[PDB]
Amino acid sequence: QGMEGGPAAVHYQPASPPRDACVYSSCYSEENVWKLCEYIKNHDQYPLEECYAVFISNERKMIPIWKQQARPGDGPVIWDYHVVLLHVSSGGQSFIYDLDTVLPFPCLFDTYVEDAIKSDDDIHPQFRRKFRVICADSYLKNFASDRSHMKDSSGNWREPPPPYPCIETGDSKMNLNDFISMDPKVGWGAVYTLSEFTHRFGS
Ligand SMILES: [Mg+2]
Repeated sequence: QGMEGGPAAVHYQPASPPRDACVYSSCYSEENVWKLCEYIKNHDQYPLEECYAVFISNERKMIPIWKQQARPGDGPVIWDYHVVLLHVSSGGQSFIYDLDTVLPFPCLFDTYVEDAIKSDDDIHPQFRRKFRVICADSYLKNFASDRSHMKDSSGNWREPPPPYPCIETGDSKMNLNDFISMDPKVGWGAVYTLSEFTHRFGS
């Protein structure tokens, strides 16, 4: 028996609506997270400065993620990329908001990294996960997607689009690949290995 030695995380209140009430389209996690950022900005509970959009991917665009709703069970979904929201609460504890996880929404950072990401030590190195972390304000200011990656060569939708017009800015109509890329020479934010990501946001 031993004491943990503060309790702020025990009473943490979610920054999102309940999972069921969030804006959500399958296979558009970049936009689902953008909409979570917009919700937080427009409400009076938390500052966006405490929040980050997190792109997960790698050079070959094949990342395993466990505890995903698309594949109930103990196996992974292999995504090209996946996007989650990270909130660094004022007490210091980080929380992950993944609308596609079977884990709690939100989920303590350590449990998400241990159960959804898992160690990369026994994974063949080219499948290892990298993390592009963009402050939520910068994400809202700079992200743009014309959804052209979700249409085949005939213009047919690979998955049904979200029910609102494409997110664009004055600078761009499409820069999604600059967020999926894990090359630091591209895009916004910071690119981290798994160990760097856990060092920065873990407890
Ligand atoms: Mg202990």
